[PDB]
Amino acid sequence: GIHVQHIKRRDIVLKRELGEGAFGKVFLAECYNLSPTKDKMLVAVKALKDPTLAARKDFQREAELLTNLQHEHIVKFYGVCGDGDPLIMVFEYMKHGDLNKFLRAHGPGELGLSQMLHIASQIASGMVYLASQHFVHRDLATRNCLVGANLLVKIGDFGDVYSTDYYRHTMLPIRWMPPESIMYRKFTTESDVWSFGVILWEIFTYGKQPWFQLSNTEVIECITQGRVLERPRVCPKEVYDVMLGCWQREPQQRLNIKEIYKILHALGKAT
Ligand SMILES: N#Cc1ccc(-c2cnc3ccc(NCc4ccccc4)nn23)cc1
Ligand SMILES: [Cl-]
Repeated sequence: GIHVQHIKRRDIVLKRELGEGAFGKVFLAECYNLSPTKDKMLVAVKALKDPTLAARKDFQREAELLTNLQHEHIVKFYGVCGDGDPLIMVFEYMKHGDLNKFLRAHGPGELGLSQMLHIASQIASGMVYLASQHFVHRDLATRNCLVGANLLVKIGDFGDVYSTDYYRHTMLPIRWMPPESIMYRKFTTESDVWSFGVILWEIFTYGKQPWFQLSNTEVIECITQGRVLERPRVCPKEVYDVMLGCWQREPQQRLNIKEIYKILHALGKAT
């Protein structure tokens, strides 16, 4: 089966808490004997706090998954740490934090069109990769993207901080979900494409919450009714057309992520 890379606990030097959740705890840390270059490098370390029996089993399958789910625009997974007490995963560190915060902090030094396209294109690139791996994310949103140096952007999936972005039972990011996911919890590459359209809207509104005006009930009604977010002020019409292509009511009518990437990448290269 899949051999997950193991990192010695003693090679991890914890530096600072980045965050906490009901389930996880994330640290910034230095890791020795990892880099091919440097002596030590920065990493992000997630330690599970007193996990269930299923949680343990879940952790191991996720580690095996992440071992090969590897791409320039997917947050880098390095391996698991220690020997289970507790369960620790080690990821690269992305020094500019989550994209939603980043967006809101550069909104009315501002992001120009070329920067917003570069951001969007990188995310679509990661999604092209995910689709090639039959991987359905289910919670694509800028809060789950991270930003590194030079506006490098990568997709993760993080376990609180954005509770408002989920609806009560497990939490669903309804504002990012298409009608068939809300109704049937049918998640596919096509519902991720729908989510990406909303990511585009987030980027071009500097990280505003979709349907901020509406209640969760009203959002369900809204999406089901086939209503869509309006074009953001600084969103070029072709980019909005891409958004609408993501928001086709019938999943098989949606643009595929390869088409979306091809368009956004060209536009970003041209501007
Ligand atoms: N599993 C996992 C995993 C978690 C974080 C990272 C990571 C890597 N660099 C940064 C920088 C900033 C950063 N804030 C987002 C965040 C902070 C606290 C808790 C949850 C999310 N998370 N983060 C990588 C993998
Ligand atoms: Cl330590």
